Amino acid sequence: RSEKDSMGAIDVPADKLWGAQTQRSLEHFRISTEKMPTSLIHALALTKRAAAKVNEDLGLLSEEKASAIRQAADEVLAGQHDDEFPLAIWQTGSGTQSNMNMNEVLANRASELLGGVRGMERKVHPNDDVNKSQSSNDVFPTAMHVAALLALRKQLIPQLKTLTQTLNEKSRAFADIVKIGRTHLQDATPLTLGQEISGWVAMLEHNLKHIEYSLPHVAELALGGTAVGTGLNTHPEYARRVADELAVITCAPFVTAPNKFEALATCDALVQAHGALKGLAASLMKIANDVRWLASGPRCGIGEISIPENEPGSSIMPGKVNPTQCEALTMLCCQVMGNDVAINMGGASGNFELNVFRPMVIHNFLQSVRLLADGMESFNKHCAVGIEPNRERINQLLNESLMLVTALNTHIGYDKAAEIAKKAHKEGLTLKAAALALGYLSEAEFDSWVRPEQM
Amino acid sequence: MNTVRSEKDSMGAIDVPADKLWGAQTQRSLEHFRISTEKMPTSLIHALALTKRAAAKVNEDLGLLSEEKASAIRQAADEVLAGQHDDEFPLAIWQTGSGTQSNMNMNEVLANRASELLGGVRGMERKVHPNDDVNKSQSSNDVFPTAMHVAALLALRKQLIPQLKTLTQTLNEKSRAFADIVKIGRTHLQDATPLTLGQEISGWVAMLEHNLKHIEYSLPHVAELALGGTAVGTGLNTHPEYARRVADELAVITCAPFVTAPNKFEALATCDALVQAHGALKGLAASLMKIANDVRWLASGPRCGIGEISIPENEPMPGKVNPTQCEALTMLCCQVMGNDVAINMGGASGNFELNVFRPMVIHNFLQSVRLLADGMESFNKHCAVGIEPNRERINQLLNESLMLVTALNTHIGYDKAAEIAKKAHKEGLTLKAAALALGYLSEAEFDSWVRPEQM
Amino acid sequence: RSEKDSMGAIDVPADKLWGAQTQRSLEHFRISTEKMPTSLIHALALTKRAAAKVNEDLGLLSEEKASAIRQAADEVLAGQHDDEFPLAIWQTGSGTQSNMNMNEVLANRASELLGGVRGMERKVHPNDDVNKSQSSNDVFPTAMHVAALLALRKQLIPQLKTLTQTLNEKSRAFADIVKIGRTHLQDATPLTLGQEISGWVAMLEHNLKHIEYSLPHVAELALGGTAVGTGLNTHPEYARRVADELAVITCAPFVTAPNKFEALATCDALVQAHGALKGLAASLMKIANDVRWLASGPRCGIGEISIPENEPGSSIMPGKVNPTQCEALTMLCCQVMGNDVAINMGGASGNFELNVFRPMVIHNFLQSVRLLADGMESFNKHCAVGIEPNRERINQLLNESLMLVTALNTHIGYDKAAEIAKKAHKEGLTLKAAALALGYLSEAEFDSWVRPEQM
Amino acid sequence: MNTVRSEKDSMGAIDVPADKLWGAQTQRSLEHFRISTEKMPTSLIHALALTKRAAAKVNEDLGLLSEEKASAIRQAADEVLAGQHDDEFPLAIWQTGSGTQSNMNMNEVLANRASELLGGVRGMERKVHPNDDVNKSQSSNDVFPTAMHVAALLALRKQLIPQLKTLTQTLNEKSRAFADIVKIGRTHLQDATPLTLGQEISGWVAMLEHNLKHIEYSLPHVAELALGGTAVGTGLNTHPEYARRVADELAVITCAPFVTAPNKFEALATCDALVQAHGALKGLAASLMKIANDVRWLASGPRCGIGEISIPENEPMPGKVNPTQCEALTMLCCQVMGNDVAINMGGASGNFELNVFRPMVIHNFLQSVRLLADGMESFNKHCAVGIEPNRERINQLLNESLMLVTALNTHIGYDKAAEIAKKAHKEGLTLKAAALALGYLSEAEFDSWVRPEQM
Ligand SMILES: O=C(O)c1cc(C(=O)O)c(C(=O)O)cc1C(=O)O
Ligand SMILES: O=C(O)c1cc(C(=O)O)c(C(=O)O)cc1C(=O)O
Ligand SMILES: O=C(O)c1cc(C(=O)O)c(C(=O)O)cc1C(=O)O
Ligand SMILES: O=C(O)c1cc(C(=O)O)c(C(=O)O)cc1C(=O)O
Repeated sequence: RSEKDSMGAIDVPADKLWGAQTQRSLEHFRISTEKMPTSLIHALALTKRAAAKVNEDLGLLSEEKASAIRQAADEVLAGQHDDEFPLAIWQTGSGTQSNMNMNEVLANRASELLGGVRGMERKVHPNDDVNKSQSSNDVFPTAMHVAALLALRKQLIPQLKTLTQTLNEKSRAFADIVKIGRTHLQDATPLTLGQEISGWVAMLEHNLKHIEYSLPHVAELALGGTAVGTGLNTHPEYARRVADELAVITCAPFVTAPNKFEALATCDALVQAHGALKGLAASLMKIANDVRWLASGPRCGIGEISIPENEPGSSIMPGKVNPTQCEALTMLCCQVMGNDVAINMGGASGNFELNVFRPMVIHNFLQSVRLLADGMESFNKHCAVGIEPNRERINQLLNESLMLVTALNTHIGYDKAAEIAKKAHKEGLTLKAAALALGYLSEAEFDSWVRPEQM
Repeated sequence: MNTVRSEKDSMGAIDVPADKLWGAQTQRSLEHFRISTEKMPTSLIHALALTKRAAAKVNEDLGLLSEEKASAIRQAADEVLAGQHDDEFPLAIWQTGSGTQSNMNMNEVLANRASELLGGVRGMERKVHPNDDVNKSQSSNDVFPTAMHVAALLALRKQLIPQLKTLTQTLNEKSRAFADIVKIGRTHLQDATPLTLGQEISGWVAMLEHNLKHIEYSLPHVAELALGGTAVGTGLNTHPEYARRVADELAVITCAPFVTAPNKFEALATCDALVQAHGALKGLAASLMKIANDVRWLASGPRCGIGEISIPENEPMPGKVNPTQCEALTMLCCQVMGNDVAINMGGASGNFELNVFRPMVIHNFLQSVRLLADGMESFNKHCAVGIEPNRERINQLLNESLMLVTALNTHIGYDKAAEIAKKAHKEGLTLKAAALALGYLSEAEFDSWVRPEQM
Repeated sequence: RSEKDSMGAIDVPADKLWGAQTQRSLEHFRISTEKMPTSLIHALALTKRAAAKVNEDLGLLSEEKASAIRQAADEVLAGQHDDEFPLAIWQTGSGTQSNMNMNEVLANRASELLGGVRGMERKVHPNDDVNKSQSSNDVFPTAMHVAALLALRKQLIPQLKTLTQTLNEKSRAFADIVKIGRTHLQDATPLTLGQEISGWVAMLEHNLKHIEYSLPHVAELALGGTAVGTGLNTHPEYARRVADELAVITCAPFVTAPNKFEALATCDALVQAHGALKGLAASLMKIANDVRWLASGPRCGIGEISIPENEPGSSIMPGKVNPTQCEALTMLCCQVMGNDVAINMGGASGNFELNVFRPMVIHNFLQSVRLLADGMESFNKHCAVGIEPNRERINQLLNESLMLVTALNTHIGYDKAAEIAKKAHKEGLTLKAAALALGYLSEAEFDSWVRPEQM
Repeated sequence: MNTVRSEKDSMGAIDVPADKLWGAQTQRSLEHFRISTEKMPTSLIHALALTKRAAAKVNEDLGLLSEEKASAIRQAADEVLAGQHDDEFPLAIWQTGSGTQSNMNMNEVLANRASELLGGVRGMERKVHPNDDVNKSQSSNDVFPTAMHVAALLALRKQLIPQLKTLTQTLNEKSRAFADIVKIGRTHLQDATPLTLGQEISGWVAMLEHNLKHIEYSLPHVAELALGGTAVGTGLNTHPEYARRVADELAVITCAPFVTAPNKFEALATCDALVQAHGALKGLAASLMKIANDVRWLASGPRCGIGEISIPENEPMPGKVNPTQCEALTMLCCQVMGNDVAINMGGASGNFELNVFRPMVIHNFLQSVRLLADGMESFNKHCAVGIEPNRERINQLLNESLMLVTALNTHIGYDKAAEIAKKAHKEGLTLKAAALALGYLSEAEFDSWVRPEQM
């Protein structure tokens, strides 16, 4: 088919709904393989849908066109036009290409929906109709916040709660299992496995509130700011109304940004929101490491806990259960850390009225959310729910450490108690064996004094 | 002073300069960790002293310390706080990851000094003891983390925040003052639709206001103190009311809302509160970077740049005024960005019951606070308060741009307006010149029609 | 179809060539959307091909099977089986899943090629045949280096040279155009546009040698190290031979790693090689920024150069040419910076005999190469080749700056010359206008003294 | 000293402490940039002095400076180098991005001191002048970059490299010593096939050897000096032989292969050489992090960890030996990682003819060199030289593992061997116990067949 724009005409694949501007970009921005993610495409479609409704309400668009555009939008949301967005993330910094991609796809489809044809003889026009009362400048940032807030609310937060609930049950289930504490990787005083796990729980609980604190700023929308933030060429009620419409159809508390200049010139809300995410990544990294070290073995590591074997193993090598879910989680955590740096440089690089590092910022942000959400779900289902204590190993280690000598101090002078600890350590004996051989006490009184369950 | 004093510890005797208040352990660390030049920050030292001062008071209250010994330790700490012993802490940041060595440094200095205060002498025949008295009811494991938060919270509340509010106020005043000044907008570095200088500056204001909220949201997690958790978090070897009492004392003497950490395992095993708080700081750094850049580009020139504004020339090519304050600010913003990565790595590396990357983490965190607070204070007083518009240059730019043709649309139609824009662009003429050459309107009409103030 | 392994049987989609282990992973590692990139799949196929050949040579594999496997491998290289590798990057840290994915696909296809069927009744066995004399431990790292070295040699380096050649021609073409230099964004002494561009050229030339210095370490292969690096269960000549085979079929100087322990336990070669890449990213970022700032305008920026308008523009807004290729390049540069951090954390996180952060490291590495290579190509073709000087603007600015007063010093006292500079600056006049009004000289002698083309 | 001295510059007169050698400009910077506590590194100060010393000699050689004045400046610099004026440089790192203020600091100190050396007095009636004499034939723009490379190259060659070679030698000796000690391998933290301790350590050796080469490859770019490029790189206002001559002088007095930069525009506009050199350093940091971690995990215990090796206990829970040197090393490795990001951001931010992020960049670079050099020196002398194997623990681990069953295959077949492994694993028995319980072999046969030394 032959589609055209100001620069003239250009042939586009007949079976496609996109136009000339999308085709040119497809030839000018052939960089790597990353394209806009589905969540962003949906957010962009939702933004066009709400814009169509409000424009209709203000009498700027005919009902016939308004409804057709919204219908084409719903088809995108339904997953009917995934193959219609071939543009790379590495395009113009404002995301203008992707805005045009949606305008053309929506206009062409909306034409067909009105008994028309796709292309040059279309009834609905991409710029004049679909992009009415908008600008690439304020539409893309809006799409970014819609996608981000929805991903955080719908995917990340629920998965975070679920994982916490599981670990919380585990904490309670193992509340009485006393184990040897470790600081600097060295044997220290005892604590219960339940207490150790409760530490992971509190970490996740704290992260949740931190992530929630970032939502309000992300809920602010640029729509209405127009080209530079002044709102020139828009109805005074447009910005507030469109924010309302979007809130209504997504069930999220979106609001119009109090300052459009800040909304257009920066990616601050995302730079901040992502800070909470890298915070979550550091916490998960620690939890994952504890799990895999505690399950290390089966014979030459710590082996205090056991996790489910998900992958098939060698017949001649029973016991080697690699903590794959832990390896997948730690890897994605490193990724979030890196994504943060990319976002920071982009967020700090805005100039004057517009920050033009947007596609890259949203690409990294959405990926982090995806990684963290799916990562917690997988870790939860394929590992966390199955954490079980190797009670024997736990006790063996507890009764093998010299750390329990403390209980004896209250019943025998610091030096005498420490005296048996020196012998046990030196001779390679256990505290009891050394205590009995040194004749400092009897088995009966020893056992009654060294009460690990009493801290 | 060449004269030494023989001090001793569990490992034996070692020589310490006679004129110094530290002991055996501090001397060993000093000789074992000769790494680089970074030592503990003055703020951290003072926080450690405040912690010991509070621990003493409460130990006295619980009758664990003799009133005389307690008051002595308390008085010695106050001298540290008054800046009388800044030279008594020579340990490098690069020491044991728990900060144990610096805890001992404070214990030894406080003991040797309290001894003298009790009519005693410093050294191995001191009246007050480092471990038995000064470190009573505490652990290196829970003391350092506590000092970290005390220092962090106070620096944020007393240094960072006040400076942020001040810069914000200044920019807000500038915003109101230049509200009527219309200038050319710039998107993608290209000329764009007009906006007032006041509106552009209001964007910086909103950025700073948003940053304040984010910083405020990170405070309650930092206010949580680990004191009471002892070695592994269980609180073994501590009076049940200690944690709460010591946290209350701290709150009282600092006037900061400190509270004991609900979960001590999370407090000892991680630096999560700081990883998250620093996330807000790197956010402020990204915003500051953008503001500083806008300021220097807008003041670039004097003849071959943008030159829309003028900034105070603070140092000794006639009109060549380098934006030095802007250069210091952008440089420190990059530092905060790198500091975030160092903090993230340390935060994600906790193992079991204790995170041993603490000195490095607090070192980077407190540096970022100093950099941001002082940077904003400097930028504000040496640049921000004196920003002035170059009204003539601004107006010259507006009248030379092709972006004002939009005002002609309603009078002569879009087609003729676009023709004028094209002519002016192709022939290197101003909009008025092109309009007149074509004869589409009179100069009087142009002057009455194109009013940039109605953008 | 029903495929099975040690854990039992599992149904796999009939029209697919993968087996049970791939199907289980597909259900256990449902994280995000990133899969192994084509270049890595090819490298893995090439590794299996070379392994099959050598195994045949050493008499470990029958000619019938050896040749069939190599044939199945060539089909993968031919792009016939892209849809056969559905595994996510976020899998087991050693890349075992992906190794099994290739073994199963290759075994199944190799069976069909031998008149057999795919599945349980296959003639060629994934583990026993395709993975003969190998381990997931030494195969994945080998695939990583093959993919990395080939991407650097075949894609990155050629694009780097091409871009340099173009800029080099430009430097030469503009060798005589004198322009105003800028330091701190302020007007400074003059230099030619050719000189400024030659700076970009030297930057690229230096980067090339830096990238070349990293190749030798990347050329070292782990194959032969087997499970822990000892080479247990392998023929002594295996490692060297397979390295040779791989060198032969790829035409790259691959060699067997001198130390297999270093090869297995770390990702050091990549951490180092990537360091050169982030170095290249910082250089490109600077070059891209200079281009877009120099082309800023058309009327209110610098506008010293003009670049090609690739995207269609508004009829009523001629002149607004957004530097899109520059925006795409700067965005991907920020990405490489972030990718480096992720790679660093992964490369630093190895434990004992094996680094298990591999899939994430190679994912980031290959993406950086792709971004940089395609980024330079696009920047070159759609921008660099079209850089043209706006000679008029350049001269206007040159004859408008006060910087030329220096030429007068040699003909008139420092103070007198500076005297006219003060007037020009203060009155807003040009150096000549001020010089003539101040009566310090005549137009003739002025023009003969102020020779900008003589530096 | 309360007494002041009146010094003056183009901006006027200002009071300087009478007891100090600096001047008016240094005093203004001191009062305008009160930011944080970081000042120029001693190494950088000395490099700046070396640069001025060389500039003087060559200026004398070209008859641009009077022999008397030249020798005086030269003698004053030597005092700085001898450490006699460390207190004369109070300027913060956070100053003008070109490092102009610190250049002036050295000019003023050198002038005031050279004056006295000529029988003159310091102050506004000095015999030697800061700008006219000490800064002769130079520019702040080309002097600071030069000082940066002098400092960088010397620190790498005299501090970093020697320490690296020393640690490598030590580890190599340990490798040869423990060559016969067979231990259990670990992949994914799980027990794996055996390897000798010497082989595991040889991996650390090869890592360090590879790092040395990478570091060496980055040196020639750092050896390139910008001196001669002047303000914008053209070399305007300089004797044609200056650049080469001054570079030769520097080379002679330092014995380092310094050479003038072939392209001065690349030298002034970027910090590329340092961005690249630091890339090799972050690589060494990742390797060191892995080695330090291996060491601390391998020494973990004494009863509930791995405990395969023992390290020197350097400071004053009997056998509880914290791996403090390991903790300092890992902490500083995270610092180098963050420093790389700060350096990258500054390196990527050059604008036109000059990069004004220099102080921050050199600050981070020299800190990384200090950290790595001192860290390796400390780790080597306080840990590495004393690493000893716990032969009994090692052997206990081997005999308790299921990984040795492989040796039975050739004698009793794979099926029976796997059965023994399964039995032992399910019932918590050693391989010998399971083998004997089944009656598949005699204890004598087990002892003769399973020889871990033949792994
Ligand atoms: O990226 C573009 O080319 C662009 C697109 C639009 C739009 O979609 O309408 C607008 C606008 O009219 O607001 C402005 C710009 C711009 O350059 O700033
Ligand atoms: O670094 C130390 O050596 C240390 C010191 C103390 C202390 O404060 O005395 C304690 C404690 O009893 O809480 C714990 C440790 C430890 O190693 O975990
Ligand atoms: O990841 C695995 O499950 C794995 C796979 C293989 C293999 O492909 O053969 C081997 C090997 O025999 O070398 C070892 C391991 C391991 O755990 O280290
Ligand atoms: O920072 C400065 O003020 C400065 C100082 C000098 C100098 O060394 O005197 C020069 C020079 O002539 O090379 C350039 C500059 C500049 O602003 O670009």
